[PDB]
Formats: sequence, C-alpha cells, structure tokens
Amino acid sequence: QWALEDFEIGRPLGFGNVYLAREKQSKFILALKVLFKAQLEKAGVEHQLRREVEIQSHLRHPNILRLYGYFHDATRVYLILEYAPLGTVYRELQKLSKFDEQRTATYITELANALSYCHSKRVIHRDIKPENLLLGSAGELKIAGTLDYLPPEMIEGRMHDEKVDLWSLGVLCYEFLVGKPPFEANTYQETYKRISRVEFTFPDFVTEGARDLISRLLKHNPSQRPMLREVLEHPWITANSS
Ligand SMILES: O=C(O)c1ccc(Nc2ncc3c(n2)-c2ccc(Cl)cc2C(c2c(F)cccc2F)=NC3)cc1
Repeated sequence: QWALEDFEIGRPLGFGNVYLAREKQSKFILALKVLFKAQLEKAGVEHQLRREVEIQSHLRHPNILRLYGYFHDATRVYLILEYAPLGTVYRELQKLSKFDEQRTATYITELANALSYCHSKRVIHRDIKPENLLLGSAGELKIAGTLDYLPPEMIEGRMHDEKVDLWSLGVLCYEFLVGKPPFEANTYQETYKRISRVEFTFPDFVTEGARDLISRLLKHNPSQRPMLREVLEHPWITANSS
C-alpha cells in the first residue's frame, strides 16, 4: 500500500496529468499517473482500469512499459508507472518527419516481439499508435476515438482475433516511413470508408521491400496477414533491423 507522501512530484509529462516522480526511500525515478476518481466514475471505466492494471502489472517484457503499482487517495487514483526518458515515438516522428528504413525495421521488430509475447499470453492489444509508443534510455521501444489503426473487421463490428495487431503493425510501418497513416483523412467518415475499402497508396520514396511487407500486413482478410514470426523473418526486416 502506497501513499502520495512517498513521492516527490516533478515536471509534468502529460483524465488527468502524468508527472515525473521520485520515490523518497529509494530515490527511484518513475512516472506517476494522476487520475481523478470523479471522471473515472462518471465514465464508469473504473472496472476497465481494474482489469487493465491487473493485466499490465502481470506482464514482463523489455518492450512493454512496466506498471509497478497503484493506489488511491481522497479523490485521486495514482498509477506508479515506468519512466521512459526519451519520450514518445509520436514526438520523435514529428521532430524528424519520417523514419529511415533501419529505424523503422528495428521499431517494427521490437513491436513484433512485444506483440508475440502478448499473443502468447492471450492478450490482444488493438491500440498501438505512436503516442502509445515510448522510448527507453537506450532508445528501445515501449508499449504503454480515431480510426487510423483499427482493422476493417473491427470498425465493421465483426468478430476479431490476434490478427488485429498485425493490421496495426502495417499501419505503423507505413506511418514510420511516410510520416502519416495510410488511411488518414480529414473526417472520421472518409477514414472509415478508406479503411473498409483498404485504400492506400505509397509515395515514390517507399522501397518495394517495404511496400511488400506493408501490403502483406494490410490485407482485408485477417487470415491472409502473416504471423509475427514471418514479420520478424521478412527480407526487408532482415536487411534493416538490429
Ligand atoms: O516529452 C517529454 O519530455 C517526455 C514525455 C514522456 C516521457 N516518458 C514517459 N514515461 C512514462 C509515461 C509517460 N511518459 C507518459 C507521459 C504522459 C502521458 Cl499523458 C502518459 C504517459 C504514459 C502513457 C500511458 F499511461 C498510456 C499510454 C501512453 C503513454 F505515454 N505512461 C507513463 C519522457 C519525456
């Protein structure tokens, strides 16, 4: 059982705010997520958070952000999270516009690993996107509305499985190389039609090796999408990863 008295709150990092924090006894640096019990009870997704924390703190992977613990105060609910010093992949993306193939392949590899571990633990993520991707001190990737990353089977409300994260991995591979998601539009409506029709095009600079992998991942039929092992063994990933 923790308390707010154990932590020294630092700079803001972000239904509330995420702060830099230092545990007093150990001097351990962490991110402390602050959420108000008012918004959580007004949305009723406190059970969704009860289950989410049950899952997040039970998993151990170098590419999944760690949740150490949690606790609630008078009106707040606190999440003791890992701290990823180099920030979000979303900030890196807009600070560099696009990623080269070697950076893309490594992230994709680290993702495929983190997902293959999740899929072996019967967990399907559904929602990877740059703003949910964080960077550790070594620069390694870490996994912590808008339709851009959702598969056709999901937005159409059909039954879905592990192949959902394969679609997302395709969308992320495209975005890394291009700077924008393959189905981006100015409205939720247009984006919906573009995803369901699976209509995307490649800019000239995108190599055929990348085009192939993305085109394999972005199949409408979930069954035709490669397994994560095939992703990690793709010639384009092979040639460019770390
Ligand atoms: O720009 C900088 O200087 C910067 C920014 C971030 C970090 N590192 C860091 N480390 C851990 C966390 C966060 N950020 C963080 C920060 C803010 C918010 Cl709104 C959410 C989180 C999250 C998060 C989460 F809970 C769900 C989904 C995605 C998340 F990103 N998780 C803890 C370092 C430097």
